[PDB]
Amino acid sequence: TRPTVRPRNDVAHKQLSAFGEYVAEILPKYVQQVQVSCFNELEICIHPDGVIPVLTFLRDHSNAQFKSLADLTAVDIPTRQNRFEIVYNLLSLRFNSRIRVKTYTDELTPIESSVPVYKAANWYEREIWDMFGVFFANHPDLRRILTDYGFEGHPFRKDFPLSGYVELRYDDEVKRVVAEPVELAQEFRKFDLNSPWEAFPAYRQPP
Amino acid sequence: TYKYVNLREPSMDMKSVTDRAAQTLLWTELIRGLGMTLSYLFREPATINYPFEKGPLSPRFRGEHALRRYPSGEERCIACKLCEAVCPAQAITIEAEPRADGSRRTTRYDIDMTKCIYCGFCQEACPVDAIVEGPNFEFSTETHEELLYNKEKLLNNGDKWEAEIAANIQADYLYR
Amino acid sequence: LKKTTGLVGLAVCETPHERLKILYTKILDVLGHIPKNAAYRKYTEQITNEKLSMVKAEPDVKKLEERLQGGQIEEVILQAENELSLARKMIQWKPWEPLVEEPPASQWKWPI
Amino acid sequence: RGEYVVAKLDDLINWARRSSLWPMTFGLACCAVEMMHMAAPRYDMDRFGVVFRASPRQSDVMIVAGTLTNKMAPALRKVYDQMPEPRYVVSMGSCANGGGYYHYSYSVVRGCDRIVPVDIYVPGCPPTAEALLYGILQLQKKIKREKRLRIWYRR
Amino acid sequence: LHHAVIPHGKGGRSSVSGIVATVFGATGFLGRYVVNHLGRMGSQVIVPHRCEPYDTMHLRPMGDLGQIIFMDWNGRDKDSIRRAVEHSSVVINLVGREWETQNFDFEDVFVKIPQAIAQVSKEAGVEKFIHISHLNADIKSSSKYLRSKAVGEKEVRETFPEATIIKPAEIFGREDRFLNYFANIRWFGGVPLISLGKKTVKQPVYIVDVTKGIINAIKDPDARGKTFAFVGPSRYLLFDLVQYVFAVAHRPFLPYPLPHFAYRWIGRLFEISPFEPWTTRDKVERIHTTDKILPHLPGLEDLGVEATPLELKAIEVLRRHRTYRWLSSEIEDVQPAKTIP
Amino acid sequence: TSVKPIFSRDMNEAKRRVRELYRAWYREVPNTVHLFQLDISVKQGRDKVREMFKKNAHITDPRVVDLLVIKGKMELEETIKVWKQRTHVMRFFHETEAPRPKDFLSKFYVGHDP
Amino acid sequence: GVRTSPTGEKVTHTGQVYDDGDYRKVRFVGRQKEVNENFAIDLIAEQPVSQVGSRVISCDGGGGALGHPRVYINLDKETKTGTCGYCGLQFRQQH
Amino acid sequence: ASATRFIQWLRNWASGRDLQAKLQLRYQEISKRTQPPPKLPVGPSHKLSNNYYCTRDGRREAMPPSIVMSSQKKAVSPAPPIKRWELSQDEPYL
Ligand SMILES: CCCCCCCCCCCCCCCCCC(=O)OC[C@H](COP(=O)([O-])OCC[N+](C)(C)C)OC(=O)CCCCCCCCCCCCCCCCC
Ligand SMILES: CCCCCCCCCCCCCCCCCC(=O)OC[C@H](COP(=O)(O)OCCN)OC(=O)CCCCCCCCCCCCCCCCC
Ligand SMILES: NC(=O)C1=CN([C@@H]2O[C@H](COP(=O)(O)OP(=O)(O)OC[C@H]3O[C@@H](n4cnc5c(N)ncnc54)[C@H](OP(=O)(O)O)[C@@H]3O)[C@@H](O)[C@H]2O)C=CC1
Ligand code: SF4
Ligand code: SF4
Ligand code: SF4
Ligand SMILES: [Zn+2]
Repeated sequence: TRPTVRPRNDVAHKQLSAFGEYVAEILPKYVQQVQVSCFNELEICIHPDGVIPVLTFLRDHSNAQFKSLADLTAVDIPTRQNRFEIVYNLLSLRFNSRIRVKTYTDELTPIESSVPVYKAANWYEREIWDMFGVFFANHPDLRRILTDYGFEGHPFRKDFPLSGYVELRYDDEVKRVVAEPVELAQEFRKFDLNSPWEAFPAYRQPP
Repeated sequence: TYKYVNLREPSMDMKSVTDRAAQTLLWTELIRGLGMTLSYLFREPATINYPFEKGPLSPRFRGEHALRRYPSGEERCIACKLCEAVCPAQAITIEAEPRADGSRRTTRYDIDMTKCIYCGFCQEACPVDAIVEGPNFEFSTETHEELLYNKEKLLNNGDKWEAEIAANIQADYLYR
Repeated sequence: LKKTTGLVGLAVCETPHERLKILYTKILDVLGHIPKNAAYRKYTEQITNEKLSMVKAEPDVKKLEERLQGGQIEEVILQAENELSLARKMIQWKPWEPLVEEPPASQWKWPI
Repeated sequence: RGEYVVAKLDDLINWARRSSLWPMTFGLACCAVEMMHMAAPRYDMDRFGVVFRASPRQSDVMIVAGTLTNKMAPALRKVYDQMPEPRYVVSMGSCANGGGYYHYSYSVVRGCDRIVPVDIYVPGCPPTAEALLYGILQLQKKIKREKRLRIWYRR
Repeated sequence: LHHAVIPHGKGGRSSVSGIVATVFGATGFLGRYVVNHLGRMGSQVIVPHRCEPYDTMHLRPMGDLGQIIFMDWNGRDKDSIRRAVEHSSVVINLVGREWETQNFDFEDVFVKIPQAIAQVSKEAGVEKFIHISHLNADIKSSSKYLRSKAVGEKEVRETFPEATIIKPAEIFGREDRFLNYFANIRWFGGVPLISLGKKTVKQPVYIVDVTKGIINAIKDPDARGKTFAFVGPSRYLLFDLVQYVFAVAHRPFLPYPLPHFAYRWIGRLFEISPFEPWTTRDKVERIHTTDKILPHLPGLEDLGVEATPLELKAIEVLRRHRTYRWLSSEIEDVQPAKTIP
Repeated sequence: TSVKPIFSRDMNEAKRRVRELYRAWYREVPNTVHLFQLDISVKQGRDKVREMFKKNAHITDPRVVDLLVIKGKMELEETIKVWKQRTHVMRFFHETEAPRPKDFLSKFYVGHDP
Repeated sequence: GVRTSPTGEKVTHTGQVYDDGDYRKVRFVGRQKEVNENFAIDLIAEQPVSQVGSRVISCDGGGGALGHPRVYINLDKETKTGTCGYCGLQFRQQH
Repeated sequence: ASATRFIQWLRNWASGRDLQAKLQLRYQEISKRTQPPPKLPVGPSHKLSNNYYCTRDGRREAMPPSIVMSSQKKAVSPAPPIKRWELSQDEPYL
């Protein structure tokens, strides 16, 4: 028990690994990878076709009972041909456990809406559509939720600029708020922070 | 452990039933609520007499910024740009060059007070106690441009407020 | 008999033992149409039979609830209904089949 | 003397307007919490004659208390236009002053003074309740300096 | 060019247009559009004002930080003029009043004041000078407003020979005293027109056209020393124009002829107001003056501005004059007035 | 080259969705002008709608067309339910933006942008 | 010290001053140019050189942990004084 | 604190509480606004020996996730079923 180091909980790591292969055995048609991190979080990586079967099984199966959808988000990784990773974080009150289910998609491929499984997913999918442009099929009411009316683009994409492309002001001549190309009195100052020396050998990639 | 906030069964003895009938008809629990506001009427109010009286503050208060000096009068800032690097708002802008005597000193030191979030990271980062957030919070202005501080304004703030700032730093520097 | 389950909208069940026997027996029947070697069938039959054993051998509701470790007996009935609904859905999905498709080369590599 | 009369009449209307400032019940984000603390007993803005009223038709001041986003900008301009005159705008906090922590966001207006004219800028993130009160008293002293009738007389 | 006035950016709010302009009369109808257009492109604007600072607040959003600078000035004080112009590259004079007051008469505002601004500007090295005159300015005019426009126009050219002088017809726009003037007559029942508006022809010009013409004059080296006439694209009989105004506003139109002498007496009645008179004798005269035809002067087309027809913009001005019943009627619901060919 | 469709299985099916959207926008313009009390005419509004459809005339990918139609439907819904305000409707007309001439010389005089 | 240009505009301790014909000086008309009058380059020069008896001296700026990081200054050259790079105090080794 | 006796009685009666024992206005029970200086303790890594950083470096013990299954016997649950909560013995019913 070194005072400044986070302790290891090996019992949880074993328990989550066992359940990890339990899910892989039952849904082999969809599960592509199962992993448990060093802080005991289980992630299930699935083919996108299995969003409804996998989520339904985790919610309904008597040995899972993941009744609460804590969070549903997306991550943009431009270097992948399927740049968007969709992440479901689920909570099981019966077994006091959490699980993460991950799938993928690209700009033109729809993902099945999981509202039929979790009613919570309604607004989360609208946010993903709004901020990333991922289309969810059979969504009851898919439209922007966070961005301005008529806003063009998907801001949370890595290649969308931080300050966007247009800004607003009030114009006295037309007596209304107008949108115009963005000019900054002070350009945002890009900082190059990364040290040129490797920090974590444990994560080194092969050359 | 848990407790129930609202899981109780009213008793049905004639006295309890009448007690509730009197409550319903004579408004006894509404009259009771009037008693509470009446008691407050006769309590001394909590209002202070601003601006003749001021709300209490502590030495750690984060207010208007100021650039400080050494006892000799030389500037403490040596243009290291740590405050500029850490500023979460990118509110600080700095340029520097060798001074005519060779010293490492700034030629620009701006704080956009409309960008700043008054977080105090800059004074944590400063290695020489040059940039501080002083105790002044009464410096609202009539124009936006008046809140774009340059080095002259910030140095004047330090000269204006140094008597208080030094005492505030004296009280708290042993927690830092 | 319970006056309340404590969970809003969950009505108290008058005959929980018989209701559980109906549901578990229905769950087992539905699993019969799943392939024998499908892991969903083998695991769900195993855990479904354990609950059916415990319902048969325990007549007291409170003592049965302690054995099942599923909360109120009405919570356990709801879970049985949920499992039955999943078993029917599994028949159309057939997730015991081999993986539909491998991901691209570095789909899950992190950090990039 | 005409000048003496309009000078005294300016004092009366200036006194009446600053003594009876009704902000619109308008708050946007964190800064509205400190605005709530100005109404709370310690500062009791009501004791200066400062009373919140929901309707813009019955408001004299707009305290922009928080971030103004692009989606919100047309609404803020709308309720400002719907205030009868004379009307004043107090910009509260870095977000309203110039964008603050979100200055570089694609969805934020870099200062509410791009949308409405601003009489007083209250700095801070958030300004303390006392700092906002200092800003309101500063607005009062600005109104006290107005010379509408004096200028009208010399037109 | 001094390095601080070399244009930079892409012509937006935060750009540098290189124009440093002192705009006199920026707090009026025309000034708010001129200051808006200068601030749009990142010009430095000095707004010397006589009015209460409250009445300049609408100007403040028009420029990036530091780009609108307000100064106090007095039309009789030449030092106050000098301080407002000695850093500028162009001076724009929009000072004017449609009525005389106890303190300033038409001679003061249209001769003495414009001449002083031009004289001080010349002494200060100001390079460009734009002066707004009037299309119908004439020394032989029954309107003292137009007579003074003629005198001051000659004085400006003599004091500042390189000045650009702009002579617009009546200007229509949201805050005008033209379309709004006719629309407000409804409060007195019928509309009195001298000779039933059949003996007058007007050629009104859109406010934004005048503004764009002023802005292009600053940037055009050929505009120096010239005199322009800013006129709209079509001429109308006064009766037709006023009938069209009431049609767009969906107000009942009852025109009756009023003799010239009776209208003057009415004008004198409204002049007794110590505030802004609703109408004056001089206003009646100008509204009934036919708009001159000056083919020898360059126009808006010579500055790259295509004049906006009144038919496209009347509703923008006159919608607020309708009742609830007619607020939502569209632009195509009213037929254009007969345009003189 | 085998991909999951969004709606249309081919460009022939996609073009049908485009035409239906064009009809919906064409019918709505008279309502938009009246409800929002715009000072443009129905002809200007319909010309603008035509301009927006024309800029995407070169698409040959059915999935891209399907996404353009989905966004077109969303934009139409925002307009019909008056979620958009007048400022949002008028943003299509860029009324406050000055022309940027496209000839080489005009760009050359004003700056370094190509 | 704080000089004035021929136009009368004060020159700052950074040497800034608008040249004649710079329109930007209009921003000061009717107002003022904020200039700090205490020039640190002048103030530090007023400090006396400290004589020490050792080849190396340390400076922390004074006030312990309220000064600057502690540095050590070499005093082997007699052609000049050692100067603290943080605060500008000068030191000399005597004989 | 400065209320007269009768006024204290009146507001005590109206509210049904003894309001003088727990006044909401602070008087002299609060700390002095000037305090003696602190002398704060140091941490467990403040040592001159037996203190090599490589033996107390939490970041360098973090590891990439364990791959349980990749695409390159009794049923289990993610954890044991949660134990039922017990009623409070402090005050089970409000
Ligand atoms: C219970 C009832 C309570 C009633 C309270 C009554 C208020 C008592 C205090 C009166 C103070 C004097 C009035 C001044 C306020 C005028 C409003 C104002 O600020 O205008 C600024 C204006 C400023 O105008 P300006 O010319 O400087 O500029 C405005 C134009 N632009 C926008 C271009 C800049 O002042 C005036 O126009 C005239 C001021 C005259 C002051 C004398 C008022 C005479 C009253 C007669 C009016 C005629 C109608 C009759 C009404 C009934 C008469 C009683
Ligand atoms: C000899 C034979 C004699 C025969 C005649 C005998 C007649 C006397 C006996 C009859 C009963 C006497 C009381 C009648 C008074 C009216 C009672 C009443 O109406 O109260 C009931 C009312 C409803 O209460 P609620 O619980 O919401 O609903 C009941 C269930 N449905 O509750 C309410 O009204 C709630 C009111 C809410 C608003 C209250 C706000 C003010 C409260 C403070 C007022 C204090 C009263 C001061 C009166 C001043 C008078 C000048
Ligand atoms: N139809 C039209 O509008 C036409 C207008 N013009 C000319 O265009 C110019 C401006 O038009 P417009 O803007 O409509 O006129 P406005 O009356 O709308 O604005 C007049 C401006 O002049 C200022 N001003 C007036 N008198 C004085 C004075 N005595 N001392 C100082 N400043 C004064 C006013 O300032 P304050 O606000 O302080 O009074 C105001 O800013 C005028 O010269 C006008 O004659 C030419 C042809 C047609
Ligand atoms: S207080 Fe925070 S936001 Fe403000 S200048 Fe310092 S580091 Fe930047
Ligand atoms: S951190 Fe301190 S010494 Fe470094 S640049 Fe900022 S103010 Fe100057
Ligand atoms: S200025 Fe600061 S406190 Fe105010 S709304 Fe913005 S982030 Fe919140
Ligand atoms: Zn030192």
